[PDB]
Amino acid sequence: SGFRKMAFPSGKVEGCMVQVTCGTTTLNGLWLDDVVYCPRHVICTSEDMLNPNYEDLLIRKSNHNFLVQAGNVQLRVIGHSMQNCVLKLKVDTANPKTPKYKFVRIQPGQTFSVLACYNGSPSGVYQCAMRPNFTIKGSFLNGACGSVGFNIDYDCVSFCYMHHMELPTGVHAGTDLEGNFYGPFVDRQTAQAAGTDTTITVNVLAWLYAAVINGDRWFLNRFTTTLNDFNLVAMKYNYEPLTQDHVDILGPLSAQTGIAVLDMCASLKELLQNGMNGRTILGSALLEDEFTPFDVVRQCSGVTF
Amino acid sequence: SGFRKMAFPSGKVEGCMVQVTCGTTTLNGLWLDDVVYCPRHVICTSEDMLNPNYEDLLIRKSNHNFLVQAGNVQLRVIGHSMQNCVLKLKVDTANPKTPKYKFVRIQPGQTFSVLACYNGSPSGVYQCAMRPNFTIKGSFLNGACGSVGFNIDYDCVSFCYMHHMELPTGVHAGTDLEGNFYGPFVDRQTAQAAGTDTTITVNVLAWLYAAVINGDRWFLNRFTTTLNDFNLVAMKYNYEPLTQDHVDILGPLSAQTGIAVLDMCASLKELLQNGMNGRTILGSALLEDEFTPFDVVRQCSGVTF
Ligand SMILES: *C(=N)[C@H](C[C@@H]1CCNC1=O)NC(=O)[C@@H]1[C@@H]2[C@H](CN1C(=O)[C@@H](NC(=O)C(F)(F)F)C(C)(C)C)C2(C)C
Ligand SMILES: *C(=N)[C@H](C[C@@H]1CCNC1=O)NC(=O)[C@@H]1[C@@H]2[C@H](CN1C(=O)[C@@H](NC(=O)C(F)(F)F)C(C)(C)C)C2(C)C
Ligand SMILES: [Cl-]
Repeated sequence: SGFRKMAFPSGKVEGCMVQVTCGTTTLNGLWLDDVVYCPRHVICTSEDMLNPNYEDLLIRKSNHNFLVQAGNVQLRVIGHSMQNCVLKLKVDTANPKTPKYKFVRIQPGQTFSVLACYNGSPSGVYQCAMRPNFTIKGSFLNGACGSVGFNIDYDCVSFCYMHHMELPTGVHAGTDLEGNFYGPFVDRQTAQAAGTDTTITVNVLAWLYAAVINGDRWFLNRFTTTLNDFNLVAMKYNYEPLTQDHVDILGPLSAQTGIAVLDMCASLKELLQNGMNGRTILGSALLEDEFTPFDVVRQCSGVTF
Repeated sequence: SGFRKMAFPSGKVEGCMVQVTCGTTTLNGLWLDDVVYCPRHVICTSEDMLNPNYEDLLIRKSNHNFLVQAGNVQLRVIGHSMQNCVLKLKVDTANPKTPKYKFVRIQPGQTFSVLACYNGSPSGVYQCAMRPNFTIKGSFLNGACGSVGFNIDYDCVSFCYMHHMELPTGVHAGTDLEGNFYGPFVDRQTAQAAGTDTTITVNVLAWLYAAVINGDRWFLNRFTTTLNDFNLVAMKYNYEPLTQDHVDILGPLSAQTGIAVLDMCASLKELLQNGMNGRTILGSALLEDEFTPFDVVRQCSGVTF
């Protein structure tokens, strides 16, 4: 029993982290086979980053201008291209610790682990949701850029995030590993704000199922609702619409606990209308939306890698 | 910016995890050099665990009775002893992935990362506090026993916890790596409950400093208090006494923010007496006590391993 915010084990990703230095800018890179992927703004100075021309700054760099270090071993760059907002540095050495991997673009609502790195050295690991406004609620200092987010499925690491920047209110924005931003953000230092966020309804339901499984049951009411009736009340409290795909994805938790998704919807509608009256669920005084149905099943049925 | 529950990177510990099978019982072991450490109740059946005689059950085991697997490689046991509640199995192979390590017994109030493992395979990593009642608030299913808790200091893994059991209310109990229980718990299936818990005052203060650093400042009042006056109000809300050692440990955060520890004490006393009036701190509607002063500095100043 017990329910925790739980990251994937980071060992497979730790063996891929390197330091990339260009001019005086240092940040993190991801070394897979004979390629190092990092944020393209490594080729900028302070001045540059207000409104940089990246294609221009890159024309003017040799292979030798990029210093890539894995521990106190220097990798020799033998090639450099740009793909959207990501730099690819071909190196003379294939990373012998390359795991089985894929590059994935996740949807809003999906969780992943961040390995927070400084100078190519891992600082910590924590779990994050891609918010509907295409931000994450991370913990990143100066030098954290090139830190990656990932999922693990048995042996395969799916990389879905690379860290680029911090927005007002200390939320974070970044790219897939093909260098395309999540959301409408750009890699320059200008006025950018997140759209207002919404609550990921399917994740709150997944969390309510985790509470039931762990014996926290006080909020269960004796009522049902229609999907339509639920989605009208959800809308007022800035909750995402719940789709039929969402209902089908909650099937396993529903079948495990014997509570129909629309019965849990009735329970959530009451918590939204009446609040929690100073009571907690799984130790929390707020409804939690950063656990997916898959994360609840993992943790509550003990899936390993 | 941002403040997250953040685990240590688990790679160094992942390379030490093995599966231990004795009879039909399987659980996790920690393989360091040529020794595998696991919970001694691996030598029990269901029946045994109500009131087992461990010295007796062990007399009757050969080296060959212990099946130790690291992936799909079997390690040959060549020696077996018991140290308190932990089994030591000498094996024929030194673990080539053994990190620099120490065995440490932590004090109540201290945090660590748990690597939750099933069948010798890592499931997830999360951060935990040793509670004043000598429990942790973990997430452990059947087969999680032998899962370890650790801290990392640059290159050195300090192992401080091995998981043994779950107590009523789904809190967890275990040993140091010398096999001595934290708290008054025993490794048998009987009536055992945790003492009532208390709030780790020094950790709540560390967290309030993290809030200030992240720009969450609404709860700062214009008042000071005496240590004596603070500890009287703390006592009513089931908060630990704050000692002078606690004040000295908070010095760095105090000097960084320019708020005297006794000024933050005045701010916490007001939150305890008046509550939060429906406001949040670092996203939380409850005061958090599972970040140490060291954890706050790590995260807010970017320490790596
Ligand atoms: C890479 N190491 C940093 C990581 C940042 C620094 C503070 N915390 C983080 O997560 N990335 C940057 O410094 C990027 C970089 C230029 C500006 N920048 C920002 O994150 C800035 N943000 C913005 O300009 C805004 F508002 F658009 F989000 C900053 C003001 C420094 C927080 C580039 C190329 C985007
Ligand atoms: C080892 N894999 C398990 C881990 C447990 C199982 C459920 N979640 C966990 O964290 N350890 C045990 O099964 C230990 C084991 C016998 C009983 N046990 C317990 O944790 C039991 N607890 C207690 O008897 C009590 F109340 F004292 F805590 C159980 C009722 C199964 C939860 C031994 C040797 C202690
Ligand atoms: Cl909360």
